[PDB]
Amino acid sequence: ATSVNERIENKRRTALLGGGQRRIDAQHKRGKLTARERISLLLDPGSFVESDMFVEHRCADFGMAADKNKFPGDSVVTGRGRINGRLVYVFSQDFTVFGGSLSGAHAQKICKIMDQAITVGAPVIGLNDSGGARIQEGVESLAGYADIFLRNVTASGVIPQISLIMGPCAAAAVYSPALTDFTFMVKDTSYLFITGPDVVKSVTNEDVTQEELGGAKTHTTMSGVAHRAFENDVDALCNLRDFFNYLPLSSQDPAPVRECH
Amino acid sequence: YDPNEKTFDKILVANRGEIACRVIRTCKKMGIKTVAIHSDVDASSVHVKMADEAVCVGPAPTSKSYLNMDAIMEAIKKTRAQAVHPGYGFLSENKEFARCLAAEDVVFIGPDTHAIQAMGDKIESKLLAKKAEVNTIPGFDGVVKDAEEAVRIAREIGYPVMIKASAGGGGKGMRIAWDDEETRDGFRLSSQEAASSFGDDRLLIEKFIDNPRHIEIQVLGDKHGNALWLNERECSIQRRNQKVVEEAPSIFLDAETRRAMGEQAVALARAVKYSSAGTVEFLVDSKKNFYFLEMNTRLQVEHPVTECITGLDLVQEMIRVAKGYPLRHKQADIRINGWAVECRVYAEDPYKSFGLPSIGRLSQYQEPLHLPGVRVDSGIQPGSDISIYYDPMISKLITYGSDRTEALKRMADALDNYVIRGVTHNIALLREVIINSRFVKGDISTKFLSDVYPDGFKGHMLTKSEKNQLLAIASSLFVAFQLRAQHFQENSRMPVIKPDIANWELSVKLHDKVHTVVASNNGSVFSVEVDGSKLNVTSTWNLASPLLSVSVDGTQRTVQCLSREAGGNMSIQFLGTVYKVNILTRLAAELNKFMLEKVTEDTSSVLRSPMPGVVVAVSVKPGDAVAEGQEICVIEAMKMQNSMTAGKTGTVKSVHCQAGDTVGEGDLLVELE
Amino acid sequence: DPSDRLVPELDTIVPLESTKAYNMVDIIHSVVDEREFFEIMPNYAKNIIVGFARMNGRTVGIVGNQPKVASGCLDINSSVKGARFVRFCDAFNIPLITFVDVPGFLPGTAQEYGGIIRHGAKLLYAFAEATVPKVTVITRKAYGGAYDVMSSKHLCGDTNYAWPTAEIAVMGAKGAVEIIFKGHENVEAAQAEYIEKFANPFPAAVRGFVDDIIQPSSTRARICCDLDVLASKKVQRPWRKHANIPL
Ligand SMILES: CCC(=O)SCCNC(=O)CCNC(=O)[C@H](O)C(C)(C)COP(=O)(O)OP(=O)(O)OC[C@H]1O[C@@H](n2cnc3c(N)ncnc32)[C@H](O)[C@@H]1OP(=O)(O)O
Ligand SMILES: Nc1ncnc2c1ncn2[C@@H]1O[C@H](COP(=O)(O)OP(=O)(O)OP(=O)(O)O)[C@@H](O)[C@H]1O
Ligand SMILES: [Mg+2]
Repeated sequence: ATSVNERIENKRRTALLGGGQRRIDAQHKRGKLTARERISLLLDPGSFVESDMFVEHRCADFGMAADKNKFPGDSVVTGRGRINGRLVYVFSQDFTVFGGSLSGAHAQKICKIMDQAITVGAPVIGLNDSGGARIQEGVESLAGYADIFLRNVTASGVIPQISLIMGPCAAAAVYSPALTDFTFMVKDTSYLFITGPDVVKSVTNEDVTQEELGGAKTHTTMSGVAHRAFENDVDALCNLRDFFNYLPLSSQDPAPVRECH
Repeated sequence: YDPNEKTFDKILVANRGEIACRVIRTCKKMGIKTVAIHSDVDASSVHVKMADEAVCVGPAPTSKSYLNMDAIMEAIKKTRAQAVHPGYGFLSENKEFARCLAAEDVVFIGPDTHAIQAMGDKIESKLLAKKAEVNTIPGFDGVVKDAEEAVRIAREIGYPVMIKASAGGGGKGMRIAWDDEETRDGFRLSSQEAASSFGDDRLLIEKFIDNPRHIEIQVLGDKHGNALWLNERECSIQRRNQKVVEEAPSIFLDAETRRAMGEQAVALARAVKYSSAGTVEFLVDSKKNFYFLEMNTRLQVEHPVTECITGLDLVQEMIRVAKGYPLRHKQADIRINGWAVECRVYAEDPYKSFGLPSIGRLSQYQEPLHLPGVRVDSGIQPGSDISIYYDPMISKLITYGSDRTEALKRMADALDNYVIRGVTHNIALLREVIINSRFVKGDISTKFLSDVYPDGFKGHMLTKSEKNQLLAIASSLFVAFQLRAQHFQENSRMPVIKPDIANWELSVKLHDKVHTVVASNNGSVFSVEVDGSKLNVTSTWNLASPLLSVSVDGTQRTVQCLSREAGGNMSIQFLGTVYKVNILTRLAAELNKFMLEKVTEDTSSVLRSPMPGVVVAVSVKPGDAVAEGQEICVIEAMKMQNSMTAGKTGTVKSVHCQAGDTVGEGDLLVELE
Repeated sequence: DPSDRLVPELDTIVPLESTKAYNMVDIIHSVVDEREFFEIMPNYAKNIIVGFARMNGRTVGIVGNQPKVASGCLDINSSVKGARFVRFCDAFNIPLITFVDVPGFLPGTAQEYGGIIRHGAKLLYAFAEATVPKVTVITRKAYGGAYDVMSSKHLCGDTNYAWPTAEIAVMGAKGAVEIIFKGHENVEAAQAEYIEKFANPFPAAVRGFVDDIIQPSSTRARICCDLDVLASKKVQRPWRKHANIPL
C-alpha cells in the first residue's frame, strides 16, 4: 500500500489546521486571527513560499512523545514572500500549538529564515504570539532564544527588522522584539511583560492586570518600547505594508525612489 | 608505633577542631580506622576530610550537635565504633555519657567515672587533697553560705580573699577581694552570678597567693596503678584567666622541686585511682612553695609542648592504656630533651580587652612549616569560617630547640612567617610578648599582661633604628612598584621611552611625623637616605608573594604588604605590628599642602533600612547617644543579616527598628540629634 | 604572580542552601593578579559589578552578578551599567571575564514602566556583539532569559565553566513543578524526581552548553590558560556602517 502519499496529505491538512478546530474557534472568539491568515493578509496574493512545514519537535520527556503531542510545523509558520514586488522574509507564531511556546524546532525554523534573509539581503518581519518558553523542552528552549538573539544582533544595521506583537508575550520572548529596529502592537489583544501579574502580586504585592502591565497603551505611551499601536489585526497588517513600502531592502541599497506627481 | 600490637580497630572522635585532627593523625599512624562526627556547618572541615568516614550530628549549635548524647550514641552504634576519644571539652567529663557507654559495650578512652566525679567538684577535690597529705592553699573547709561567715573566714585566713564558685571553670565565677566589706560584697555578687553561670551556688573562700606561677605536671596512669609524672610546664602567661603562652621546661623551678611535685602528683593520682592521662596544676610562690589547684581529668589542651621535650605521643599512650596494656616506660626513661614554647593563635583582636572574639572567613592561610623546629596544630584550612558557636581557635604554634633562646628565636621567625588574612588575630601580641625583656629573663607571673601593659596592648614600640629600617623598606617597596609599573611590552608602533629618573624624593608620613626620604636604585639594591641616615635594602623584590624578605644593612627582615593604594596609603606588617604609612612624591606633598581637610562627622540623622526584613538585633535605645559610624541595628532579609550603622554622634530620638519589626527598604528606623 | 596559583578558599564560599548570599567581589579578588581590582561605578547599581584587573599581566575587564544586593536580579540601572563597560572593553581589545549568578530580572510595575525590556536588550546586545575573548564562570543560579543575557555560550561565547553548585534551568524547580505537573496535583515525589535530575548543572553539561564542571580552587589557572589561547582570536562579521543598538 502506498501510504506515503496519504501520510503527506494528512500531514499537510494537519499543519494547515494548526492544532485543532476548537482551538481556532477559541482564537477567533478572542478576536485574533491565525498565523496563516495573518501571512495571507500581509503578503501579496500567491507569493508566500513556506519553509519547514513538516518539522517536528524532538522533545521526549514528560509524555511529550505521545502522538497527541506531535503537531507538525511546531507552532510557527515561516517562509518568504513579496510586498508590492519587493522580497521579504516572514515568520508568524501560532498560539494554537502549545500556546505558541518556543521549542528547539521553533528556534531552528526562525534562525533558518533569518540566515536566508541575511544571506540574500532582505528584511525580516516577525509576528509574535508566543506564550513564553516551552517548559517541557527544558534548557533547549532557552538555548533557542539565545540563538535567535545572536542573529538579531548580527543583522542589526545590515537588513531592516520589524516586529509586530499580536498576542501575549512573556518571559524571554520579549528581548527579540526589543532587538529589532521597529516594534508595533495591536490594541486590546497584545501584551509585553517580562513577569506576569501573579508573580508581581506574589513578590512586590500590588494589584495590576495584564492590560496596564504590558498592554499596547502602556508600551506606546509610557514605556517607549513599542513604536505604534493599531486598532486590530487587519489595520495593523495594512499599515505594516504601507510602512514596509518606505524602507530599503538592505544597507547596501540606497534610499528607495517611487514615482512622484 | 608497633603495628603488631593489636589495639582497637575503630575509634570515634567526639570533638571538633585541631584536637580531632590530632587524634586522627595519631590513629592513622598507629593504624586505627577513625570515624569523625561533624555538624552541618563543619561538613567541609579539616577533620572530616582527614577521617576515613564521617557521620553528621545535626544543627550548628554545640548544645545540639556535639553535646547531644543520643546523636553521639546512635552514630557509635551505626558505624560499629569500638572506642571513643572525647578530646578536651564537650563530653570529656560527662558522667551520664560514660554511663551509657558502659551500659551498652562502649569503652571510654579516659579515666573512670569515679575519678571524674571526684575531681569534678572543687570542694571535694580540695578535701581529698587534704586527705592526700599534699600541700594545699590556705582556706576554710566547707561551703560559705552567709556574708558574716565569709568575713569571719577572711579574719582567720587573712585579708587576701578569693571567692570561687564550685564546679565549672574557664576563668569564670572567681572574684578577688581584700577587705571584709570587699569579702561580703564579692560574696553576694558571686552568689548572684553562680546560678546564672554554673547553678551550683556553692562558694569557697581561699587565700590568694601573691604573683603565683602556674606550673603543671602531666601525669600518665594505667589500669595497673603505674603513675608517671612527665616533667612539667609553665602557663603563667594568661588573659581572662586563660592560657595564651605556654613553656614546657620551667625556668623558675629546679630539679628538687620538680621531683617533689612529681611525687606529690603521683601519690594523689594513686589516691584517686586515676588510670589514664591527665594533669595537675600547682601554684608556686616566690619562695618555691607549691600549692595544689585542680586536677584535669582529660587530655590537656597544651599537651603537645611537653611532647617536644619528652618525645612521647600522649594520645597513643592513652589508647594503649584504654586497651589495658601496662605502661611501657619507667620513671627513669623520661628526660628533658631541649626546650619547647607554645603560642595559642586565636581569632580575636589583641587591641581590645586582650582579645575580643571576632568572626570572618579566611581568604588566605599559610603556616610556616618550612621553618626549622616548627609544629603547627591546626584545624583550619583556607576558606574556613570563624563562627560564633565555637571557641575562636585558629591554631597552636610550637617551637623546639636546644635551649630557651633558640626556641624563642624560632618562635619569632615562625610568627613573622605566618600568613592569616580574613580575620583579626593576636600574632602581634604573641610576638611582642616573646621578645619582652622580662619574659626572656624569666621574671613572669599570672599578671604579666596586666602589669606589663597597664593601658592594654598597643603594639610594638619601634626604636629609632627600627623606624629607619621600616621607612627605608616602605620607600624601597614604593619605588619598586613604580619601576614595575613601567615595564610594558614592546609595541613597535609607538615605542616606549622609559623615564631615566635617578633619585626619588619622597615624603613618608608614619604615625604623625613626616620624614623626607631620598631613594636611588642600582638594580636589586636600593640606597635609601632617611633624615640623614644612609641604608642599603636588598631583596628579590617579588611584589606578588605575601611574604617579602629584605636585607637592610645586613639585618634580615620579613615583611608583608597587607594593603596598598594608588593614593599612597600602605599598610605593612613589620615585626608583628601592622603600620600605616603614606608615601608621596615631594611635589605631591607640596601640592597636597593646599588641599583642605574634609571633616567626616556626616549627619545621617534620618537613617534608612538597607533591605526589607526582620530586625534581629537592636544596638540602640531611645534617649541613648550614638557615635559616628556607630552600629544601629542588625536586620535579616532572606535570612541574611546586615548590621546597618549611623553616621554622626546623636541621641536617639526614637527607635522604629525594634526587634522583630519587618521594616521595608528605605524606612525610618532611628532619628539622631 | 604565578598563573597556576590555586584558590582553595573558593571551594566553599557558595553556601549550600540557596537562601544565603555571598560577596562575589571576594571571588574576583581571589582570582585576579595580586588581588588588585579597579572597580567602576562601585556605588551605583550595586547588583552588578564591573571593573578592570590583570590576568598574567594582561588587562582584563570583569563583569559579575552581586547576590548580596537585590539577590543578584538584573534591572535597568545594572543593565545600562554593564552594557557600556562591555562595549568599551570590546572597542579597545580587552578580554572579558563574567561571573554568573542571577535568578532573573527584578519584577515590579516601576521596572515595566521604566522600559526594562530595552535596557535588558542593551546588555544582551553588548554581550552578543563582543568580538574579544570572553570567559564565563557560573557560580550558582542561571535562571531563564537572564542566562541568555549573561554571556552565554550561545552568544558566540568562547569558554564557559560551571561550579559544582551551578544550576541552569528555565526557572526554579518549584514553579516548574507546579507548571508542568498542574494536572497531576500530587507533587510529593514529583518534586523529588524533578530536583534530582534538573536541580544541578548536568542538564546544561550533557548538552554541551558548558565546557566543564570545574572545581572552584582551579578557577584562576584555567582562566589564565584560556587567555593565552584566545589572544589571537579573530572573527569576521557582515559589513555595515554601524548597528542600531536599542539606545
Ligand atoms: C526566573 C526565570 C523565569 O521567570 S521563567 C518564566 C517562564 N514561565 C512562563 O510561564 C512563560 C511565560 N508565559 C506566560 O506567562 C503565559 O503563558 C502568558 C504569556 C501570560 C499567556 O497568557 P494566556 O493567554 O492566559 O495563555 P493560555 O493559558 O490561554 O494558553 C495555554 C497554552 O499555552 C501553554 N503554555 C503557556 N505557557 C507555557 C510554557 N511556559 N511552557 C509550555 N507551555 C506553555 C500551555 O501549555 C497551554 O498549552 P495548549 O496550547 O492549551 O495546548
Ligand atoms: N588560690 C589562688 N591563689 C592565686 N591565684 C589563684 C588562686 N586560684 C586561682 N587563681 C588564679 O586564677 C586562675 C584560674 O585558676 P583555675 O585553674 O582554678 O581556673 P578555672 O577557670 O577553674 O580553670 P579550668 O578551665 O582549668 O577549669 C589561675 O591560673 C590563677 O592565676
Ligand atoms: Mg584550671
